[PDB]
Amino acid sequence: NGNIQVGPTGQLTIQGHPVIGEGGPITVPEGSEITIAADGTISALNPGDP
Amino acid sequence: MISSLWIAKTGLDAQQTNMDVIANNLANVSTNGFKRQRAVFEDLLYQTIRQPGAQSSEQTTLPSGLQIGTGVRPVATERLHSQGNLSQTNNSKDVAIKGQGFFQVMLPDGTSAYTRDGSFQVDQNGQLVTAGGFQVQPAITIPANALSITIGRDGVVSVTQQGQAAPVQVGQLNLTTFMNDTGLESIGENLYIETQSSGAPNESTPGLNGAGLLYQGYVETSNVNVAEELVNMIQVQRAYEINSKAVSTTDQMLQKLTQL
Amino acid sequence: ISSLWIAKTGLDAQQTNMDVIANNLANVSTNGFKRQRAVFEDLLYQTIRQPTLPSGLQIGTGVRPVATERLHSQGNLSQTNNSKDVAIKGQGFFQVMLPDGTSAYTRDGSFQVDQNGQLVTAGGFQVQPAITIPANALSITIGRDGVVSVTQQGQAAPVQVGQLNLTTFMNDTGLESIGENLYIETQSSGAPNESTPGLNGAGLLYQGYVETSNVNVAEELVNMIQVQRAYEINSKAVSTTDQMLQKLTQL
Amino acid sequence: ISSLWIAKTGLDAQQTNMDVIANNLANVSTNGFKRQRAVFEDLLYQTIRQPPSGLQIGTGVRPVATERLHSQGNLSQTNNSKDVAIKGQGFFQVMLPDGTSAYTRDGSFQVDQNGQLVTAGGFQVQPAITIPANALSITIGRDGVVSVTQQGQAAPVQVGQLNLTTFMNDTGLESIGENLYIETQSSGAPNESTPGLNGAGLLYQGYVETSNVNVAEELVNMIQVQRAYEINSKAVSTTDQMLQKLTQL
Repeated sequence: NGNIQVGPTGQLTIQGHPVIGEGGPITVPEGSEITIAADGTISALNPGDP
Repeated sequence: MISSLWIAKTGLDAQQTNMDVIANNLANVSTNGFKRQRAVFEDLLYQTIRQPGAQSSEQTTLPSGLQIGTGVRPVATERLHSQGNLSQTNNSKDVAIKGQGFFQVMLPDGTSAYTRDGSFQVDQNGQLVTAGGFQVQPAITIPANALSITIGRDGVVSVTQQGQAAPVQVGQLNLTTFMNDTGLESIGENLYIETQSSGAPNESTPGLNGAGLLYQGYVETSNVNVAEELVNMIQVQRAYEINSKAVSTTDQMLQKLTQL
Repeated sequence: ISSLWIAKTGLDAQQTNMDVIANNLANVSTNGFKRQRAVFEDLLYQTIRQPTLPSGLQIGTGVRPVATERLHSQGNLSQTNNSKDVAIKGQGFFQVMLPDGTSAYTRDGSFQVDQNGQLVTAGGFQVQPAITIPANALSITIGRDGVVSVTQQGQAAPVQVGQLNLTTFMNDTGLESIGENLYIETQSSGAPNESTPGLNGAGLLYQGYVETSNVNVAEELVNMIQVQRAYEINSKAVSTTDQMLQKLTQL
Repeated sequence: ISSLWIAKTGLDAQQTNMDVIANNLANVSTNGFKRQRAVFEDLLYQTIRQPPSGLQIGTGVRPVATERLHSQGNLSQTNNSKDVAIKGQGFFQVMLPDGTSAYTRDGSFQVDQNGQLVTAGGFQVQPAITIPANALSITIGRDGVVSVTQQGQAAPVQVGQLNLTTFMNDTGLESIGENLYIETQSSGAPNESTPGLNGAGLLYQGYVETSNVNVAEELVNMIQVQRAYEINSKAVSTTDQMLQKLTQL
């Protein structure tokens, strides 16, 4: 199930009991605009930045 | 309904506004001092789906990601304030302008408008009015026994009294300049009013401080290029043609989806 | 079933194709607009591992729209007969300053002057570097080298008033469009090169002309015919799968 | 069953939208008509409780309003000395036969048998303006002062002032047909002003303001409405067939 979700705190969760990647659970900033790679790398843009 | 149909609707509306502007230009040939108007367009939102940056691999970059975009929102109409082609009317009350500058006129409500139209008239009380009694600024009152009027290149308006062997000077006719002629807001009657965009008005006699010169016996024609308007009209009709074609295509797509 | 969803992916691909075509066709007569094209890309392939074998069997699923690339070619010119307006020969953009302070890039020439004389672009955005026209300017002259000057009443010489610099990009395809005929810099575009027009790979400037959009309408109409037929084909696939499943669940 | 009712609410919303579109397209070529637009709204939401902390299923859609677009219509020239159109905001005030007052942005005026200025249906304009019995020419200036010209008397006798009325909320007015609006509690009291001052518009004599209906908008809207109707009917048919297969067992 790749239906990933972002919580208000920024904790990536396929349905709660969150997702694990390169260590423990992954966390992203609150301003997600997340894009996920062709090989998993997760990049984020704060929605009002260059 | 479909992302396609809203986009095509915006395109049709843009072509319709463009045709409105062309029709207003084409109708206002042979109107003195009219300024050709032209619409400047502007594309709407772009729904970003994949960020054009956003490195895909640990090394790659994903150039030029997926973004769709909508709409053709018309953003402005610029007015071309170029000198019209003067015409020899040989009329003693018709005065044209060569260069920047606008006649100032007192609206009956007490506010001042600006007109590039010297098709003047003299009413009961002797005032110079302009096709509607709009009394100019500053007031110029012809004496009731004056015979012939003249308006020098410098705006000095003087009349020939009866019996008096001299052109006594009656009034002074000055122009006004705006540091953005285009930003004036037209209110009809061949009149413009000051807005925030035009900026403060600088009133001065003709010639001095950037204003033009005044030519009696001439009238300024509309700077509407007939061939330009005609080719614009052909091009607009074909663009409308094509956008309605896109609307119909989306309709066929949707209908085939329905009978599914 | 699998057929139903891969046909849905095909339908979505054709629909995004039509969206691009419609935005293209509507944005004709938009100055400096650059035609866009959608590039598609097939999704995962299922491998059915066999129990030699000159070709394995792979079922494959659907299709995904992978990109939209903007054709940054040179558009035809239009004689606006307006002193303010300017057009670009070759590569380059006019940098503009947004209200927030970040710089955008527009390859549009419909300039104006506001009450403060700043050369602004139909929407109030101040071009960069700033050019301030003096109060009673009789004319504006913009050479092909970009330097802009005015002629004052009483003076027999053009008092030079500014320099209109262009900006070139490594990959101007990769710029992100933010509407309003504006683009902004991205990771994929590289740093801008702020250069004098006519030099260092920048284009030249034409006064009194505006660049028309490079949208080829005949190509768009033929593409619309393709899109309609392809959508109807994929809808046929969806319907056939629906009939198949009807007969399956009947038994 | 559930989907059946929610899809029926969808069908009803699309039918209301088509009714509005038909009324717009039909009242084209009505002087002073303001095109109407239907604003829809979704109904209440059922919350399934999870033992995020729940999910919402939702039910249908509801037409919540119709706003009238009180823009300025194109003028049309009619060569009629009584017809008047309005530049900008404002409404003519008329007196209904019962005694109350309605407001019309329609200036196809006439004079009845007693010289009173009435409005194509016989409602007296306000204030009472009565043309003299032997009028040659009637002039209505931009400031609303209506005057006539008598025989040989080389001076226009002022015969009335044709005021306008402006509202705090143009859209709040309810229309009672016959190109008439009457004040509602959502509109606020009328502000009776002379034309051209205090926000009211000017008057153009010999011109009638046309409807501000955009027919290209309405044809595209009809495309959307027909496709949406067919789509919701498709959903209804789907639910119906599911109920087939449910009751077969």
